[PDB]
Amino acid sequence: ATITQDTPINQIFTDTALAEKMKTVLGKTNVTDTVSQTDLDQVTTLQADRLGIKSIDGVEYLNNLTQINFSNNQLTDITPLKNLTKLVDILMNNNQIADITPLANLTNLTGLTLFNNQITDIDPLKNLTNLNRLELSSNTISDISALSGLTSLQQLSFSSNQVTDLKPLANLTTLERLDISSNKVSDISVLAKLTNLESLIATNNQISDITPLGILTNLDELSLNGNQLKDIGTLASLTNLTDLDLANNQISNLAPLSGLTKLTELKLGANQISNISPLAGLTALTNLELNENQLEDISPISNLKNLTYLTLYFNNISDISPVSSLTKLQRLFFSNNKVSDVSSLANLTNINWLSAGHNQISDLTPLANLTRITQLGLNDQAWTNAPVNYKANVSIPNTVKNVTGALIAPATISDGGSYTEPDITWNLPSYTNEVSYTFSQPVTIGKGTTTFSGTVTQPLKA
Amino acid sequence: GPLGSWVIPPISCPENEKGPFPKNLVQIKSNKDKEGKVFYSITGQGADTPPVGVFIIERETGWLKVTEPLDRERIATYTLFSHAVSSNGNAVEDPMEILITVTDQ
Ligand SMILES: [Ca+2]
Ligand SMILES: [Cl-]
Repeated sequence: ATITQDTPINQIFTDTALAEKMKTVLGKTNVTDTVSQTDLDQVTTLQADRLGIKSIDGVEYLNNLTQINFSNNQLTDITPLKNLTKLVDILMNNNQIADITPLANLTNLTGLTLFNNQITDIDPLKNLTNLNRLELSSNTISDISALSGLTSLQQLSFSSNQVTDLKPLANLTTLERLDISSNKVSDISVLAKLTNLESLIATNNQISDITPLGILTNLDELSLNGNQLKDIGTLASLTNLTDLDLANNQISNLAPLSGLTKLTELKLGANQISNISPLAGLTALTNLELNENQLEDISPISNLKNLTYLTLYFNNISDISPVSSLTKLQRLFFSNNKVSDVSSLANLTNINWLSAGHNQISDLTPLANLTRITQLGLNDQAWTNAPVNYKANVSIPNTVKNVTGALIAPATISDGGSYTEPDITWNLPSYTNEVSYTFSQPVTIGKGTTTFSGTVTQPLKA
Repeated sequence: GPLGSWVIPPISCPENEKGPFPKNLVQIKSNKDKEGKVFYSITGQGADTPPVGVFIIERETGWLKVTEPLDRERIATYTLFSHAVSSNGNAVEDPMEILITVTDQ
């Protein structure tokens, strides 16, 4: 393709925004300035991302292009690329591309990026057999049969599509990094063939059987977050794992994890775990997530000295003290537990985020010196005091203490009760099984601000 | 402030990363998700203002992802804001400030 004679830039590149870009690339000072075919032939690369480009009409005259970036534009038609066979790499994610037929004869392509488009039919990719990187996330693809002959692929992603059948991956043994997240996958048997895999991301699918992973011993990163896992016996084989995400499944037995001592990050939130003894020897862990389980005894955590990030929220934990030795902790989340005594938290001197809402916390004084706090959560505590004798007039000490050591006055007191520091008093004409009070006090520790609030239940004993 | 019911791991991303893109950084969560489904979004420089869409979040899962290789000599830190909503329309959280640090290759 060649322009017949010298033509104004804005007659070649009809797109207002591409014209301006080409003016700069071609060294001219105005869009109406004329350019020759020899000027056009000098352009070998083009960075034209995020410019609000709606058409690449004109690009077919840029014969020598080897690399293009048109990502984050408003492209639909990519017809002008059809004959640009010197193209080695294309970045074209975040457009509105529906038809990739113009890519079919671009056989020197080694990298092709097309995520966030409107692509359904990937048949035009079938002869692009030099591809080593292919990215197809967030399209409407349901058939990956066109991938079957792409035998040089090392990196492949098609997350956020409508794919059920992985059989076309069978012969792509060069694969090292695969992402199949958010598809319709239940059967991962074909993956047993991809023995060079180092990373497999497969979150948000319908996987229950992970036996095909057994011989994928080169895996260092595995994500099976949001599936239907229970039996994780196979993972014992994966001795190279450093990063493992198994959150949102049905796992109870953690014994297969006990030998995975290379692990630095481990996510087990939202499962059926009651026993964390198998995690005791995983001392290289910096991140550990254990939220939304059925934990009470967290003592096996005390050994994990390298932890900087830990979640424990939504469990049945009364005793938080096994965290005391985790002196590198920077973020700790334990909302929705049964913790009253936070004396051990005084040891976590590098704590920055402390989320402790929905516990049984009455006294903030052990936290007074934690001045590296930037995020704090102390809302909606609730506890029941040891019963006191029901009397015509009952008096109890207020036990709610701010970080300063001072008592926090009740916000409300049930049954028309009153407060005279330090005592809450009720006049009770007849027998009642319980009385209660609430408190709500904004508080800052360091630079972390929260409302320290709760409901205190006082059973009355006859 | 305000922390609310957000659960956010610290976020760093090495510069000059290899694909495939987009790549998962961290999964963001609101405790409001066990009392109904939550839907996530992000704002800020690198998200909805220039450079747009360097970072994206998967609406239903909270997975925060990076879409291209980074360069510490261009942008070394990004400040993002996450948002959480139900089925519904509310707003089960106030926005959370999210720092992302670009680190060594
Ligand atoms: Ca959840
Ligand atoms: Cl989780």
